[PDB]
Amino acid sequence: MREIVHIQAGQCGNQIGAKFWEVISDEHGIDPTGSYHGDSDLQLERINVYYNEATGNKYVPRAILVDLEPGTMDSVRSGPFGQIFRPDNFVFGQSGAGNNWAKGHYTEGAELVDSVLDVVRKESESCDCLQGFQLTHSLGGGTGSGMGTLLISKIREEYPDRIMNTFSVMPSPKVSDTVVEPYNATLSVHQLVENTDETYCIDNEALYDICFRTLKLTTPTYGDLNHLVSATMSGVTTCLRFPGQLNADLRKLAVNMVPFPRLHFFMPGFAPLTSRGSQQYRALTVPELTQQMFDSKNMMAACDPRHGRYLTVAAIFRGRMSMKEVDEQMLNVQNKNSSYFVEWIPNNVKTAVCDIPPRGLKMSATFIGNSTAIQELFKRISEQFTAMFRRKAFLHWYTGEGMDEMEFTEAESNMNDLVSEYQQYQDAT
Amino acid sequence: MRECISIHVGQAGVQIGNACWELYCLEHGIQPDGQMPSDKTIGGGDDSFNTFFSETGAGKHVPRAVFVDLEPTVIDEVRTGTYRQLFHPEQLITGKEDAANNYARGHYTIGKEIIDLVLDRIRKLADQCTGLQGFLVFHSFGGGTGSGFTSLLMERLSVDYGKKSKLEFSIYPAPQVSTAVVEPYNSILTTHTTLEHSDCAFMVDNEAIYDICRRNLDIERPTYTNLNRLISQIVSSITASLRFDGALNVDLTEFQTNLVPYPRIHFPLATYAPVISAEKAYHEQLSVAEITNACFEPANQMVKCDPRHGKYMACCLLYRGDVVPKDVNAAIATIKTKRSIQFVDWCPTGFKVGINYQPPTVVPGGDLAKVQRAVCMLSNTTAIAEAWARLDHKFDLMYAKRAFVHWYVGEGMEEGEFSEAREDMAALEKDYEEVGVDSVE
Amino acid sequence: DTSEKVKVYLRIRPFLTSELDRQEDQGCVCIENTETLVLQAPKDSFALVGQATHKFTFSQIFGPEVGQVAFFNLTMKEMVKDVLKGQNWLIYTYGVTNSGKTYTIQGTSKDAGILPQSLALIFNSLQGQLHPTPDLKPLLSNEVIWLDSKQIRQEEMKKLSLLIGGDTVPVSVPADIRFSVWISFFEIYNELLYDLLEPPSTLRLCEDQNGNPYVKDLNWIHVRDVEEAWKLLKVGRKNQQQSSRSHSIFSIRILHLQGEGDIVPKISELSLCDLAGCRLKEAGNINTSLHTLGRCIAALRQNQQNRSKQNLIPFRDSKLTRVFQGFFTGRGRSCMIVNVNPCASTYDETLHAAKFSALASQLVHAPPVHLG
Ligand SMILES: CC(=O)O[C@H]1C(=O)[C@@]2(C)[C@H]([C@H](OC(=O)c3ccccc3)[C@]3(O)C[C@H](OC(=O)[C@H](O)[C@@H](NC(=O)c4ccccc4)c4ccccc4)C(C)=C1C3(C)C)[C@]1(OC(C)=O)CO[C@@H]1C[C@@H]2O
Ligand SMILES: Nc1nc2c(ncn2[C@@H]2O[C@H](COP(=O)(O)OP(=O)(O)OP(=O)(O)O)[C@@H](O)[C@H]2O)c(=O)[nH]1
Ligand SMILES: Nc1nc2c(ncn2[C@@H]2O[C@H](COP(=O)(O)OP(=O)(O)O)[C@@H](O)[C@H]2O)c(=O)[nH]1
Ligand SMILES: [Mg+2]
Repeated sequence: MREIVHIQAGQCGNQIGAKFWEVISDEHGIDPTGSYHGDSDLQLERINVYYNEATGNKYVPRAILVDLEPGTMDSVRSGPFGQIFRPDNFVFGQSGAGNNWAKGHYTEGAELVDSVLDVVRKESESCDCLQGFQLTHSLGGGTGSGMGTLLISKIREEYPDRIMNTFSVMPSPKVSDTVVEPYNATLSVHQLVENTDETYCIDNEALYDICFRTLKLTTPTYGDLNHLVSATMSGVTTCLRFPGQLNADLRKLAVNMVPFPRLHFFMPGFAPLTSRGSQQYRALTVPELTQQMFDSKNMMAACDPRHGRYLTVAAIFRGRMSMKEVDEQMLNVQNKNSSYFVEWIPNNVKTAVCDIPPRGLKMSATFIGNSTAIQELFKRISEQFTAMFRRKAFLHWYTGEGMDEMEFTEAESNMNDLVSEYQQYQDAT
Repeated sequence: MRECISIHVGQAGVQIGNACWELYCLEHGIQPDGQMPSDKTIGGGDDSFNTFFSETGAGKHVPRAVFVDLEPTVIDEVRTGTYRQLFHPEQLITGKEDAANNYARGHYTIGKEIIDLVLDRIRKLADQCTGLQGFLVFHSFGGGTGSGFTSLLMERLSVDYGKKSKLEFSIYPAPQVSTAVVEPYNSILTTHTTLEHSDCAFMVDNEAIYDICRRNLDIERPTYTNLNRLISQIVSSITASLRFDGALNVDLTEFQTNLVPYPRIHFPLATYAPVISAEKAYHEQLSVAEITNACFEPANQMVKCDPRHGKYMACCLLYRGDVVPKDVNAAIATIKTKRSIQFVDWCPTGFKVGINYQPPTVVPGGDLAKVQRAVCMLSNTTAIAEAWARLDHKFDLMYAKRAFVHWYVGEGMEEGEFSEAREDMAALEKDYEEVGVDSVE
Repeated sequence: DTSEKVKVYLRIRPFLTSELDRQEDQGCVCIENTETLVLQAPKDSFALVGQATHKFTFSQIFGPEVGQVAFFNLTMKEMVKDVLKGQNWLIYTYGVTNSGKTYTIQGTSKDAGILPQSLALIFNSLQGQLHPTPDLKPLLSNEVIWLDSKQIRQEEMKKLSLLIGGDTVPVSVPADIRFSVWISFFEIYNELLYDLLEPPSTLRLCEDQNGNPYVKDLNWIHVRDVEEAWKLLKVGRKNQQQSSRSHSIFSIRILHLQGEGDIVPKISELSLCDLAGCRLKEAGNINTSLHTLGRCIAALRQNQQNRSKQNLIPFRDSKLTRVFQGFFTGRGRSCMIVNVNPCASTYDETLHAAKFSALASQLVHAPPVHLG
């Protein structure tokens, strides 16, 4: 068995977690009360991946809520799926960081991290064979950055073998409502580079773009963005739970995606996506999904991949399909767009196929990209960061928390080195 | 008695095993329950042949097979599919974690503590034979268990038994189509196993079988359930002589003797002539001459290579059904007449012929037309060198920059081993080029 | 520098009587000259490539005739001088089972290895020109901590607790510089830094003002003379042929502290890193670190004046290369001590060790092979 321990921190993390658990309980046909009222037996074949068995024929997800401060606890606990979670996992403090990385890491977070570590240890001790951890948080904020990185570091120290998977929301370059995003984001990236196995860069700008242009929504809200991210995050781990012609898991993706230890920042994507009113006009074929994935406007990372080269990509398809058609389409993508792929990899594409589609679809598929163009987002943050740090705009809100100024400089340098590393592989060689 | 232990390793191995055992059960009239209605119908004979089935007291016929995946998703289908009650409960799933397309994990770290169970089960199966043996190991290069655990298992088997024929049926990487980006590493790292331990290895390539299905069978959108059926037809045709009567029965020993001129050249190609769709079954006689000529067509080969670019060092024809020696001899003479088929000057005879009276069967829901006669050709040629050269190039394009190397180094594989593996491959290629040379007087 | 690369030095261990008793001598290790080691296969007729001869370049090679002190007097004493002269130097060590690295570096008290002799030379040289008590700690190569009375007493208590609970270089400045010599000893194990001078009963990294990484909260111990340093080191050794399973780093920092109490004087650092040569986990980590290290050294050898291209030195991929980032960058320099053994049973490992650690490695093949 291959169990996953799901962790989430911050307002963004908790809301994405709520939507994700809604989607998963829909997939396995689990009632909000925790009972099962599905149809196909395959739902219970691998329900242990996410859920523990409670005595009354009941299922309880392995969710750990990190700093569910009362403002978000009241939302989650009173929501539609508030009662599914076991209350012992509702770990939280009072007087949160307030968009201050130092408070989230050193001052306030160090007081609460012990409880979360104890809960994580108790949950992990119950697994037959743990596969890895899955974290959901947001950079540029408060507790989600500081405590998120603190928990990543301590858990990875405790469980070095197991896969540390992170789904993080980057700060958008333009659409921002927080002044001190650059400092928190820079420190979080510095902590993230050395302490995770794979991190998925999500940006709100790209999700808004997809909602406005692809789905033709006029009034998108955070619910829809969480819907898209949940769809992706379910698509990634679909092969662990259901059979298929060609199986895959987290470790298999990690091996076939991370050519060097520090190059583990990815661009997620999902297909198909289209408004309801037009769904009757387009038939679902593997060519259509393949066309929609590699379209630069479907990427959730807010970065055009054509500005660089794909180090490596992976397609995880779901639904009944022929392997010849899939292989032909991926080979066609490699051959036609050969200018946008790294030359010194003979084959840049990983393929996985699951034979159980989503509930309401014949076919679906999930894309994970890894390209040097991602370096762009780091550069933008770095620019904004220096534009403040040279003036010492808000250092007194940080240095007062027992943070020497030097901790900033190191982080900045680390980010620059990361950018330089990606820039090594943009040139043909 | 004559028995063969089928071992399957990895997902490709297990699916090929499913298709193969479906074909065997259909051939011997054995139900999915293991009961055999023909036993009470005939009341005699060994039609529940010991070559693939052990008979118990209750009349149930249990397959002689063991197989591993290190990923319970694939074998649990067998444990729940229609044949769950056929196989013995000893289908060794041990996949608390997968190898994850990593040779080092399969061979050194994860594969340990499972090889003992597999060797124990194979010992228990082998103790039940009062007669001939020979292992048929199925796997896929480029994967996990199929690359590392297969090497471990071969290494242990060559010591425990040693003087037993070990036939290998391995999925090779295609020139273009690939489902992984670390495939060349895992493929190259098994060359030592395939050289030192295997007694005869049959390579197949998915792109070639796709071409055959699209062209001959008229299947626009094939999937693995058809490629496995074709490979099962091959394997059934190879082992036909051990079970059914025939004018010329070729055993495994005489089979290997006439096909492997030297110890290090045990890599024959395979092909099957009457592929033929259902609708095309009419408008063609399918005489012995036609299928014999069709076997030599480069477009019908199961490995993406061109025999015209090399010389034929050995060839073995295995016929099934309504075949008479007169037509076989005439067809062989016609083949020898043609100048497109080049034989090395040091093999004047060139042909081994085996004929069997049991015609092939058609799987229900299949796509092969019922035919009166059929032929499977195996041929040891030098053109197979091409199939290695491309792969070696791909390996170099990664290894020059040490891409993905650390994923192995952290698993206990010393780095220098990579170089050693490639060197072995290099030596193999040179050997083939040193047997296509015409003799000098 | 003049494309110094590494300037690797080689020690070849002599045979032991018990080894010759088992016919271990089959001509595995030899030398064409003092610069190029020659490694050949033993005549392994057992178990039912006749020589496979490989050549390995070294700055100097030292056969079995050369003892530990003979090794030190010819190569490393200069480097000690070079450190006290005002440079920063880092001596790596590598070898395999029976190679003699743990005797080459540490050895006994009489035929002292490079480490005790470095202690002896440095501390004997600075007698009469040292501060009697601790006054100034070498935290960094470009920063120090001045100690008040209570801090000095506490450091003395630390030194005495570690000591109790179980000859000259060109530098000669009496009455001008009250040298402050401090030592440290830790180990990198599973990418975790453990302070080792702490007596028998995890450290962090961070950068200095110039971006040079250093280790945080390292138990630097002031020392007076040779024997104090040797005893502190010996006690710290217990917290770490017999060979390491971790990368054990000893280091010494000398503050050229003028009589006025100059803050941030010239800090001279000599460090020695004993490297570990399919316990699974550590082994993979060891190989992983070594792999990264090899790449870094290869980059450091590829990025010399021979190419005039910097490319990338992947020192960030491991703790070992990150902490020694300053020596890859140019803030310091580094050399290498390789150990081998002529025993047949060691040969493959020995060969691999040379291929990992030689100044340069080449294939000769010994063309007289292919007898059959
Ligand atoms: C009725 C109708 O014509 O609309 C369909 C539908 O298929 C469309 C319009 C759906 C629909 O999605 C959206 O309108 C949407 C809006 C904002 C953000 C994301 C989606 C649909 O909501 C989504 C829903 O999809 C599912 O049921 C999948 O199983 C999906 N389920 C959920 O996301 C889910 C949502 C709430 C509660 C429980 C589950 C899923 C996808 C991936 C992985 C797991 C599950 C379907 C069939 C529809 C509607 C209902 C309109 C689309 O969505 C998905 C993710 O499939 C948008 O385009 C795709 C495909 C279709 O075009
Ligand atoms: N011809 C054929 N090839 C298959 C089949 N199933 C899987 N493969 C091939 O198997 C190769 C990779 O093997 P994997 O998917 O990794 O399975 P594995 O070899 O057991 O390795 P694991 O991932 O550890 O299970 C691919 O190139 C596939 O084409 C099949 O049913 N028929
Ligand atoms: N995608 C998404 N992002 C969100 C949501 N809510 C908040 N955010 C983002 O999260 C950031 C604020 O981080 P926050 O949760 O306050 O950090 P915290 O104070 O530690 O909890 C902002 O930049 C928002 O854009 C949400 O529901 N969905
Ligand atoms: Mg698998």
